[PDB]
Amino acid sequence: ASATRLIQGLRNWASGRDLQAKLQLRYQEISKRTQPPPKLPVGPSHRLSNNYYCAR
Amino acid sequence: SNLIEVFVDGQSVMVEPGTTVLQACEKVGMQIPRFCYHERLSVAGNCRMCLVEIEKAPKVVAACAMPVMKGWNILTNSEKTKKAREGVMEFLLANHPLDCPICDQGGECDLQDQSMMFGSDRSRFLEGKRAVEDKNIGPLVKTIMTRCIQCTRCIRFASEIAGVDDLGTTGRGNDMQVGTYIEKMFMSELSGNIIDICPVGALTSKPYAFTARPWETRKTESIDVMDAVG
Ligand code: SF4
Ligand code: SF4
Ligand code: FES
Repeated sequence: ASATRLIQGLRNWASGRDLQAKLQLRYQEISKRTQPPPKLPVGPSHRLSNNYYCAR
Repeated sequence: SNLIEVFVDGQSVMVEPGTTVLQACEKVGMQIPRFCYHERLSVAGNCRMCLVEIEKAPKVVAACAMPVMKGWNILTNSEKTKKAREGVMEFLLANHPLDCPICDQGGECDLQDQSMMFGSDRSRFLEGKRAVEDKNIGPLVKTIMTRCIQCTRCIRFASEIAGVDDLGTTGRGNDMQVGTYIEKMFMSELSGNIIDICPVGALTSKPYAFTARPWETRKTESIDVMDAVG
């Protein structure tokens, strides 16, 4: 963005694909870094009393 | 005449009388995961890793001291055999510390190889892990007795081939310090052989102690000198 509407209309008239909508230069759509810290699962193991490795 | 039949996993073979299961399994090419057995010492049924299921048996017998009766059928790779090995390996890795980097038998442990090829992978035992105070057995043998699994191999070693009898078991239960009570230097000839008898990283070399690691070094054939025996 940060351009006037005259050259914007020239860009839209040079190719009609709504150039203001999808501009390939993202500003604050980026998800924020330094996220809340993750907790991670353990899958179909770590439940005790059955899981012999001889079985699986 | 001097021949007894076993079906080692259904494979029949003739065995000399008086011998036991493990010698028959090495006769047929099998191994059995073992700790306290050694092929130069006495047989003392302590390790319990050597178990094997025989058919028509409610228990699972140890493959060191059981004599070969006539016409066995030995299941080396049955179900509860592997279950028992997983159980006993999971017992062995409760009181053994996390010294796998700083130990001296990285590639040359036995706990590590047997715990891969026969042991479990998910552990238990959230709290505990006793610690044992080390001794100074001598300035030639570094000694951290916490890595000792009380496998009772150096004792029979000394009491037969050294005859010195300075290493004994002290205590009961979980608390069995194996060593010399009186802090005397265990020093005799063939004392250097004890650091290879020790199947874990508990009795190790003093001048070599933190200088190498077995996978980098290469082996080379050679003949002894300084002695007329070689
Ligand atoms: S010091 Fe080593 S050889 Fe002796 S009982 Fe302990 S683990 Fe076995
Ligand atoms: S003796 Fe084996 S299991 Fe124990 S710390 Fe050393 S390498 Fe690890
Ligand atoms: S060898 Fe049979 S008990 Fe250790």
